[PDB]
Amino acid sequence: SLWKGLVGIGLFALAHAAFSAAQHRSYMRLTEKEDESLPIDIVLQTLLAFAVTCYGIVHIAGEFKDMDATSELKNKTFDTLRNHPSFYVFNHRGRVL
Amino acid sequence: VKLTTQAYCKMVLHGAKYPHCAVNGLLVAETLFVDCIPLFHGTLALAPMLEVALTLIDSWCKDHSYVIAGYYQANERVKDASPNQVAEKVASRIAEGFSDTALIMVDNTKFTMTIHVYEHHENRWRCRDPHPEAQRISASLLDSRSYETLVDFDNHLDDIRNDWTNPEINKAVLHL
Repeated sequence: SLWKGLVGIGLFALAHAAFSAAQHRSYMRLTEKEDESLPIDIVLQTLLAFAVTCYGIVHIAGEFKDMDATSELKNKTFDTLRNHPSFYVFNHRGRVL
Repeated sequence: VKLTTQAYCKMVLHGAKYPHCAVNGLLVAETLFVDCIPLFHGTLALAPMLEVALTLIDSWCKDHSYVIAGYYQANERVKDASPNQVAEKVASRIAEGFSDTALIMVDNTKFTMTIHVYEHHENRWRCRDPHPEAQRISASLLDSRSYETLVDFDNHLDDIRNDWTNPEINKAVLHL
């Protein structure tokens, strides 16, 4: 179940990016520049977090299945089919034991 | 008119592995009965599988110079011992080619330490009278919890890789 760890790592890194960017914004409003864009590093970090997280969530999302009924009948025999549990009766050899 | 230890062994084994369903099997001689076969369990009022089993066992037993000479049924309900039509038909068909084959039905109301042999002899499969170490063998192997690797014919029709002769049990009882 490594894909779970992968997703948690993506999330942690993304949160780190958000924190870094908030404090950078504070720097901006403090130095009254309000002209410049974000440093590249934050951008790359968040984007890779996003991509990795999607690649992992696709895996852990589940698993597809055929829509042809007889696929799940390939392995089956009368012994299962015949029992009819709501019509059971016990007056048979086993009661000896 | 002899009872072979391994015959009774396989017979009651099959009777025990499917203990709530009616079963039939088949004894093969070369009267001495020499080997039991468990073939079927379930409904048993249905020809085709029966017909092909008889045919195949003929084709195979010729190779070793054996003939069948013997049937046995065991109903699902304990308190019943009566030669239902089917077994009568199959034994009249076997005695058309042997004219000495005998029918068996296990009492099954004792099922511990049983036989009810009939015989046609121009009569409608009338009864007879009782005619050991094999009993001990049966008890031991039964409590050995080994019936779970005993293959019948009905299993062979699902997974071809089995072996309805199951010589493993044969050699096993030989070691005893």
